[PDB]
Amino acid sequence: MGVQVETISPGDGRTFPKRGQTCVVHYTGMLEDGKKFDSSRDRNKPFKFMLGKQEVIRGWEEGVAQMSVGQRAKLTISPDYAYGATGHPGIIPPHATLVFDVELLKLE
Repeated sequence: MGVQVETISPGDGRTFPKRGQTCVVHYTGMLEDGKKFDSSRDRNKPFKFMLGKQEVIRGWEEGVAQMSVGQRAKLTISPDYAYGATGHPGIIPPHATLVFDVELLKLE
């Protein structure tokens, strides 16, 4: 599968990230069992990435583009849209489905 987006709290419902814009987010990343492997909130610093530059996994590129500014959403990302068969040594195991709690704070 690809990326599923399930809303957590609504944004403005009007402003959606376009290619080339910088997305400012807080996020928590968990394995399918629920184990957290990464979180911007634990560092108390929002994460910024430029949409369309493949600075993040494909599930983020396509999933965050579906979110409106101010929305919080749950992205469930299959391995093909994620770290794939290889994964990430000691962080994300092979063929892992990932769950991301993502809040789109603003666009720059």
